[PDB]
Amino acid sequence: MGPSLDFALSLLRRNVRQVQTDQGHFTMLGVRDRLAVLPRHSQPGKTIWIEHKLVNILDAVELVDEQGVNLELTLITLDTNEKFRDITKFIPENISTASDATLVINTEHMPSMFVPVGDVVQYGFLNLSGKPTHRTMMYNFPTKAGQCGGVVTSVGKVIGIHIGGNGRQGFCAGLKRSYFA
Ligand SMILES: */C(=C/C(=O)OCC)[C@H](C[C@@H]1CCNC1=O)NC(=O)[C@H](Cc1ccccc1)NC(C)=O
Repeated sequence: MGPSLDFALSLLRRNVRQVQTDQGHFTMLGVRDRLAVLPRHSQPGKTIWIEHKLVNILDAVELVDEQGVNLELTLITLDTNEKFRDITKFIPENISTASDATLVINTEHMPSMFVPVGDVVQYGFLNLSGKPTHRTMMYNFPTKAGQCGGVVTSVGKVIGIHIGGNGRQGFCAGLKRSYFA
């Protein structure tokens, strides 16, 4: 097997989890230790269902920028025996665009699902459900309900979390390493 599939499959096995909140099914990325990230609108409460188990959330932090604006990312600290494989070195120091990217989804409804969203480009401000969110990126792929939380990836780098869409173009919250320091 080749390198790009190896990485995505490995990411799946060790870092990308099937979850459900009161808002339904999402894909969750475990970044390191007990720290994972979910899209903000998933609204994790005190517990979250992670694959086969309800897990207690010790702390949740919804990220905003310096101009108070939403970023559509919640950092969660889990009460779990598991440390996540630390993949913060695969996350760029600053939000980065990419080419021939792949969106990696993992929910009970869409398990181990690979979506070739193609080139990923800067995008900026986005309106999702009359909520405005900064630091955003775009792929011209018609993304779908249930794909939120899905992991935007290319060339062994981890660059975004799917948050939103319109029938023609899908959009992610860009990742940067400082969020997980
Ligand atoms: C992912 C969440 C989901 O399945 O929720 C069920 C409603 C979707 C995926 C996107 C949108 C539709 N097609 C796609 O590929 N995202 C959203 O529903 C997203 C939710 C949201 C709310 C508030 C702030 C940011 C994002 N909203 C939109 C309009 O996409």
